[PDB]
Amino acid sequence: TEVVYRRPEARDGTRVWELIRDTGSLDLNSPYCYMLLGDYFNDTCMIAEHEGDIVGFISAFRSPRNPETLFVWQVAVASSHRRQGIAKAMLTGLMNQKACHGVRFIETTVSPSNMASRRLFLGYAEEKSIPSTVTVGYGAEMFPDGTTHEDEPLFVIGPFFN
Amino acid sequence: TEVVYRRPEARDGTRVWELIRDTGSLDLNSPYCYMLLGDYFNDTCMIAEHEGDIVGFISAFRSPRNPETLFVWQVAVASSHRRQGIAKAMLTGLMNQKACHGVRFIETTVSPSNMASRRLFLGYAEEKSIPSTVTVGYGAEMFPDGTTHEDEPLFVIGPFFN
Ligand code: NA
Ligand code: NA
Repeated sequence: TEVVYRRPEARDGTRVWELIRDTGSLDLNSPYCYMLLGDYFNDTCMIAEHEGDIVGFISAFRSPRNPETLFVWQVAVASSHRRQGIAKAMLTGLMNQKACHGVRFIETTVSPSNMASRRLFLGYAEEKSIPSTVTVGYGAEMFPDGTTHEDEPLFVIGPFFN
Repeated sequence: TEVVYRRPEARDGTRVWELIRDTGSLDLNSPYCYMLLGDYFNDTCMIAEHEGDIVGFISAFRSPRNPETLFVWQVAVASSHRRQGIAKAMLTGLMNQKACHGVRFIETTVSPSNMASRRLFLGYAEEKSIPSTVTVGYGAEMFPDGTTHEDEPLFVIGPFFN
């Protein structure tokens, strides 16, 4: 049976946090963070559902200083649903949303070992004939001593319209 | 010597995360989250510094659906600097920022056991003669099973201008 796509709600916050946590690899925010996103940012976020389980999430916001830029924060797809095109469908759903009107750039950061995200963003640009630019973003050394976190290179997609 | 107040930067992200973590009580987001706030949201955030240490932080954003409302996310003051008026000075600094122009409401959520925040927001409204309204916000049951998190009642301050 099919995968369903919708805007999240504050009450999804806990299941979103579970998804992110079960991924193992991703930077995990507080459950409250996911509720706020469900509440205040849900016009520019996306959930994927299959047989009533959350199997995908994208969080994004429009940059407050430069609202023509959408920043994509997290992309998560459950293990059990890899390689079925879900990340690509979320991102495409998201850019179709009415709250993405007037956006001319996508901006995001992709960790070295996140190869799905690298593929998603480069492929999105390539399939739509939009420029993509990759530069130094945040360095590993900006992260706290206890952990060992990777670099977060910056990806800018565009200009385009909408 | 005095406490200094400024907008944060992406490179403060790690020290902000340390402050939040050392507080013990607060919902801790990922270091990356604090960097994004330093980067994309810093016009509506605030740092407090004393003898080059971070001793206070406020995070906020303008609601994307209702940009006349500022939502205040986290308020943190280091243990060692309680009861010296820092939270009040941050919040007052923040509302003076040029990116708070045209704001007519403050909205936030305060946990039951966070008595400093309760005092800050109720006192801010009372000192400025602005209405304050308190209602049910997020319930404890919306949080994940493993933890035991409290309610987050909603505080709305206003209308006012600016
Ligand atoms: Na354009
Ligand atoms: Na007003």
